[PDB]
Amino acid sequence: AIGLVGKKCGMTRVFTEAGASIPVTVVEISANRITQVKNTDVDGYQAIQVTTGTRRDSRVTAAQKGHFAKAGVAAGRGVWEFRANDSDLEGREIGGEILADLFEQGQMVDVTGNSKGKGFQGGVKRHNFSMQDATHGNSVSHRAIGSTGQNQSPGKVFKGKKMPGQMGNKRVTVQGLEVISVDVEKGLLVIKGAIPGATGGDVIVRPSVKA
Amino acid sequence: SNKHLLVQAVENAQIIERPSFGPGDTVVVQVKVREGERERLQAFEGIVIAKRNRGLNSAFTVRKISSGVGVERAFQLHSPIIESIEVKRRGAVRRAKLYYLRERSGKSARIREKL
Amino acid sequence: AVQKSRKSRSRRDMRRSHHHMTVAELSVDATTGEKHRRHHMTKDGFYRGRQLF
Amino acid sequence: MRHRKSGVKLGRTSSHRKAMFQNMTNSLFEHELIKTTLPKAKELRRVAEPLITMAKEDSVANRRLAFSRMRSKTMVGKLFGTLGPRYQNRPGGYLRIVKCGNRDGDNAPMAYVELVDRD
Amino acid sequence: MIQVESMLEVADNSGARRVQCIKVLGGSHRRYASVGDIIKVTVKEAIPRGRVKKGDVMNAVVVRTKKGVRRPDGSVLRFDDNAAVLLNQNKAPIATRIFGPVTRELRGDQFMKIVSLAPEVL
RNA sequence: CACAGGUGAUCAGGUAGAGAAUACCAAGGCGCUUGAGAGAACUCUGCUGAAGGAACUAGGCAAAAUGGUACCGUAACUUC
RNA sequence: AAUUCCUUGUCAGGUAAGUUCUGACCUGCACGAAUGGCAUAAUGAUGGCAGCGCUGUCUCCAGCAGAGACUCAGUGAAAU
RNA sequence: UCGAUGUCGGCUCAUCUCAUCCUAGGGCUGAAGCAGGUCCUAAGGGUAUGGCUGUUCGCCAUUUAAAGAGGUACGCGAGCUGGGUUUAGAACGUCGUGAGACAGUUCGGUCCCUAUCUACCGUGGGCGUUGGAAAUUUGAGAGGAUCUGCUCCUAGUACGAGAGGACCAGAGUGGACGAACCUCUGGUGUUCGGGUUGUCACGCCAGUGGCAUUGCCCGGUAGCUACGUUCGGAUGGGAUAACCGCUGAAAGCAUCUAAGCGGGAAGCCCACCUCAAGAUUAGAUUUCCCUAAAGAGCCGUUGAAGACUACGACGUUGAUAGGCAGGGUGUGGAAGUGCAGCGAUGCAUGUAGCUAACCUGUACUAAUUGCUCGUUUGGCUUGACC
Repeated sequence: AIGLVGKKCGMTRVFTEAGASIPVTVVEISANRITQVKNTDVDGYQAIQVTTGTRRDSRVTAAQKGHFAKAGVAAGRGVWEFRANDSDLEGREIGGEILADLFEQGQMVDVTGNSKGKGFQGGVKRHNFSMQDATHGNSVSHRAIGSTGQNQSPGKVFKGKKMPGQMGNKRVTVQGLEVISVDVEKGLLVIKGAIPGATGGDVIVRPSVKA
Repeated sequence: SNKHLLVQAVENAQIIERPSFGPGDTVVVQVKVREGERERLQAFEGIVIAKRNRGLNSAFTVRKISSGVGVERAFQLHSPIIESIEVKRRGAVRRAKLYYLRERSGKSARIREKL
Repeated sequence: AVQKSRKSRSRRDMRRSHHHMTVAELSVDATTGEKHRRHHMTKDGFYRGRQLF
Repeated sequence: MRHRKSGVKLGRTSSHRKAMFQNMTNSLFEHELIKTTLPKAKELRRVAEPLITMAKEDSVANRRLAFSRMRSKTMVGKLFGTLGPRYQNRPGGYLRIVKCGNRDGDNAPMAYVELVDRD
Repeated sequence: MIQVESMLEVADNSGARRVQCIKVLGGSHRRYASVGDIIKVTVKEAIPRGRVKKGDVMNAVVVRTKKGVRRPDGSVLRFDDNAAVLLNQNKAPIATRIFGPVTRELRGDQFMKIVSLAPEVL
């Protein structure tokens, strides 16, 4: 139930001997250093905290420097927690190591990332609203929202109405993705599929919850 | 070369050597075909009208006429579906892409030989 | 299109509560000792111990 | 969106933007110190610096190529005569931008563009 | 990518020359038919004293498309025309000669007759 | 109103061009009295568009399309 | 039928499917001969219907360019 | 309501009901099977495109699992349309002597408003959360999602006189819908490369540039993007609806019910995804700091982050951006020179020259240890420990 944090390196293909192209995405896995083990006695729940990447010393606060020093690890670019159970808290000690060995070839994974940000978007792109007529006398409402409600009853707009607003740049999970290849010496994780986000983004790969 | 150096490691292990060819050239591509259980090679002869050079992602489209109707196939260069490619005639064209040949049929859809 | 009642002065000022004048950051040039806008040359053309005139 | 896109618009057509940056490049080559708007100063580097790079080696093809983009025979002569053999051993960064406040007329952020090494 | 009101050549010798798609079958809001997909056609142009006449409503299978058919390696395969082969009430081919190539998407049970009768199969 | 409207006559350069059309220039005259950024939605004005090709719609509205010269050739009908 | 209420009359044609269209019938609510009748070549920014071509009209919208929108500085309305 | 509450239809966008159209669970059947018919439960999803007509509807064609009935100012014109109705022109039929008239017809006929408040979609500022800070988090709760076809197999079995033809199990493949993504297939690609028309200029030739929609045309990088790719809608748990019970008395029998014990639906509550402590009950954990600290901010270089913000990165102890260097990609064969040709032109030098946004590096330029905010051990009461 624990995963690892990597960086989206970009997309490519893997060819099979039958001549099928598999769309894959490449994840750089630096070492996931364990910075804290949360247990039920102290925190009320079981989790593993890891860090990965690096920061320069001038960019790490005194509080975070002490947090990393208590574990014995080097400061990473971020800190991520994975909810675990007694089975997961087996060989996981503070200052310990999590590599790409966590996953096997052919294992289904869930991958989470920040989607690409589209900024402010209209209803047509954000919610697949139909466009109104391009011609036929249509005035200046070609990509307009259309009606936003009923009449006097209810005399308001219902909450959760689909409107323009910020699109993308949100946490998104894609489930049911296959591990195409694992390599740990090079920190390589090759996964079948799309992987939300841009290249260089932080991605979290966990074992698939559908199973 | 255009990608993340770690994408390049995955791409470079997958490269099939093939002979060089340009747009305008007439090529024969041997395509692996699996009917039910046996595998054979089907020939695809025609003019290379376009190609995108993208390393592992390279592709080239070949245009022939098959009994009246014209067919194009955009082969993926480094795909094991491509058993082999051999260049019959070398072309002398003035442009990378020969899309104008789609409106040409006979004595007008012919390109000069390169010597 | 238009209000059904005039806005009260209190509500107009609540809208204006975010209206501030930006205050620039200032430094002292090491050579001339003159005050200047941070990351900007001085009135005399001095910036980070260098002349432009 | 604008993801990974380069270039400026500056409220102009592309023809006007090209002509104005050609004018600014020539003005900077002649006077070696100009005062302009800060976004214009930042975009001036991507046009003026490649001309100095190509003038580092003097040839007929290079001189003609510089004149194709500058259209000032005086500035092309000056470029290939002194500027290239002034930045011969400099790997880029031939001009520096110094912020110099705001314009009186419209409060536009201003900057001086100076050629390095005695402008 | 064949939709309603698109015209197709006839790749067989049923008598038809041009057919018009009046329904893409196989789904409530189904949009396009590709190679191998069953469509309802009206015969717009028929050969004199043929088996089908102008105005028949029948079944056809798309056999080649201008949009093209994708292959597992990522290659695409495009034709210069959109073509169809007329079928009977049980969606079985009604011809004894096929004109022009077809693709391997017709391989299976019902259209094996079209595949065997085609001059060339891709 | 220092207002995209209206206001009679006269003069009539060049290269293309049938042309006082049009394009680019001469003489001459101007840059149209807010600018600077940014480069969201949405609006206006344009350009390009896979496959399809009127399925849109009250209606092909709008758009797209055609477009020159020479020659060949040209139907119903006609008051010739 | 620019005239027919009943009425989308009936029959034929055109479409896969045609309250519109064309042909015909005559049961003309409620045509008809200078408030002219029936036709009619040519003509019409006239009405109806049908095709070819052509297309972002549409399936189903995408990308791009300029002017706004947005931020800064200056000036500074409106109806209510 | 007449000191004005805009009409029908369409478009866009919906929201609710259940008297349920499909899918789900059932009882009865004139239920053999396959199919149905009725009624009970069930509102979680889903629930065509066209031809005609201004139509709603309706008929028709072809589908679909199905093409539900309704409410919402017969939802929705300060969101769009303006075909009909319902101004002024004109005509026909008809009525009137007439001016005129007609739920008769016909051709034609200006749809304004920059949004204050509520609402809603997003995105910030402030303050608070018992000293302050940097992070990581629990989850009271909230939202999203919930559809379904066909093929094979069981099995040509059960059933049936035949015709036909299963349940229950299992395997695969679609349609619609949604999300992410750009490797591929394409689209676009007005600071990329060429070709080319007219004209003007750079003294001239050559070579180039301006202008003509980017002049036009042919390609095309990155990005963005769908029609491309990949993924998702769970077969699980709990309690239930109708319905079916077990045992069982009231009521020696019977009886699902009164005591007690079971089964049971796409529905309910979880489970999946997202948000979530202003959950003022403001939660938890790990570190850091307190005679201006820990930090935060301004400023600067900026980003597949973005309206402004915020958010992410970096500021010399530096690859943050530009440049530069080396690649890649695209275009397709630069200029000059030479050769061949009367010349247009062709060939060679040489896959050349150019090359946006891509990759990998590199301090050359620009990121100034400047300033501001933020302190000084965090009240009291009680208990336990000390």
